[PDB]
Amino acid sequence: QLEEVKQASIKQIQDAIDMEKSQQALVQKRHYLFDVQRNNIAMALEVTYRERLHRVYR
Amino acid sequence: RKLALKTIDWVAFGEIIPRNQKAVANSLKSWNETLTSRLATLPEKPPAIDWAYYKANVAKAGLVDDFEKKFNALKVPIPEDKYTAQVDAEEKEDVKSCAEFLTQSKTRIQEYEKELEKMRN
Repeated sequence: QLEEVKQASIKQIQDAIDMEKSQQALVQKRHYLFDVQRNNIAMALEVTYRERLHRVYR
Repeated sequence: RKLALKTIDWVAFGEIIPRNQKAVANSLKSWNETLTSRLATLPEKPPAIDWAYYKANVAKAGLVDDFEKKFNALKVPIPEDKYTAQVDAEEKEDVKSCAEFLTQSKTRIQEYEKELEKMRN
């Protein structure tokens, strides 16, 4: 008798945990990729303007 | 100019990505790491030229005057976009990470948690 009731209570929380975390994870990183990506991009456009002033002045 | 205004945290981007791109994130993280460090170094631009000095002190003083009205007019652009399609890919990848997976996850976590209210029996 006792096995199945405790077995279900474990197995359910097992599937519950991953999936609320899986929810959060997909959102957050992916929003966190976006603005990441666009760092990296905009990083260079100023350098090049920046660096250019030095290069042309030389 | 520093890092582009949008800043997401370096572990929140850098652990997690769609299954289609999984190995490419850990490389693109290091590629953006070298770019953000490589751009953070630079004084954006040199000084100007002291012109009345250069015109007095280069005794070829009329070769000088060409290079004034030329350099004072001749202005440099910043480089352009070619990859802000990453922001459209980011809106589509948020529709996927949020809405599509969020509401689908809210019915699947409920499929278990409604079976956990059945496990209370």
